[PDB]
Amino acid sequence: MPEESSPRRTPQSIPYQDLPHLVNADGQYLFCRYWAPTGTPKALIFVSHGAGEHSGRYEELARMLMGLDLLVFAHDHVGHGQSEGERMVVSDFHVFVRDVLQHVDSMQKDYPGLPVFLLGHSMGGAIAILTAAERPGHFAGMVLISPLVLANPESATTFKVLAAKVLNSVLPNLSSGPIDSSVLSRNKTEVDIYNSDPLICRAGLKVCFGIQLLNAVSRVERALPKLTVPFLLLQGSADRLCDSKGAYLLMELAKSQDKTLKIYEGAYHVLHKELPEVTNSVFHEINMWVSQRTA
Ligand SMILES: O=C1CO[C@@H]2CCN(C(=O)N3CCC(Cc4ccc(C(F)(F)F)cc4)CC3)C[C@H]2N1
Ligand code: NA
Ligand code: NA
Repeated sequence: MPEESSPRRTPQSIPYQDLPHLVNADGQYLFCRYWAPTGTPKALIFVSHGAGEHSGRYEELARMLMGLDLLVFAHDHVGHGQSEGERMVVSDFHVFVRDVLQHVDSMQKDYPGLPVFLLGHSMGGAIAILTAAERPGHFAGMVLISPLVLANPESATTFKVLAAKVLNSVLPNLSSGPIDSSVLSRNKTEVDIYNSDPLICRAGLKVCFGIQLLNAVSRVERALPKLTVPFLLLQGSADRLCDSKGAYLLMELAKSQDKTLKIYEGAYHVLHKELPEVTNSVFHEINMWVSQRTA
């Protein structure tokens, strides 16, 4: 008699049968998270995390959103957190978009007739933009926290040179240096928390992944005249990872009739984990913006 093979486990050795999950189009398990209110939800909202991190870092934001009667849902992108895949590797950037759409489609089957919002930070913001641009008119709104629209000019040069070296030769292990944690936030405790989380990948960015981030930036630029979804864009003026010029470009080139930008003077990249004055404002602004569009 044939027997079933050992249960599929996360990269941290936890069986997926003991966790909320989804199998993507490539047969890879994605770890999922849900924060549902006690009553009938007013709307659904997918949270899209950034490069190297994972969905567990959105606990406080998600609880605030759930407190507004929204059903919040997320998954760790392939190659991240508790999902399967080689760490920080993606065959094509569109895999992330495809997987967000599968999860949104699955949730809309269980909760039909509800409006659906997107919330994305950094690389997750580029994913949210590309997701909304692929389905014009489908999403009720998008909340972008320091989205990857334009990379820091020095880093864009570094990866364009590295991409040209691997495009011309075979160098599978080539990587840049790691993301300097000190530029993430002026809140030193949040920098320390980022440096202590075992689910965060703090290795140098592989050049193949850098190529997909260059693809994301190029695709976001081409998508902006197709973008009509309502959005709230939050950006720090001293962001060394996602250049603030990208936020101004998004405000200018998107076709959206409902677009708002809030600049946080002197703030770094991770606005929802910045100094308390900034973080409290970020939570308040997202609460007001989503409340106004779910009433
Ligand atoms: O809470 C956190 C923890 O710290 C995280 C660092 C990486 N973040 C990102 O998603 N990125 C995206 C990639 C950026 C670096 C980069 C590299 C290459 C390119 C390009 F030139 F190749 F396109 C673009 C940006 C840094 C910010 C998300 C951040 N959020
Ligand atoms: Na399949
Ligand atoms: Na419903």
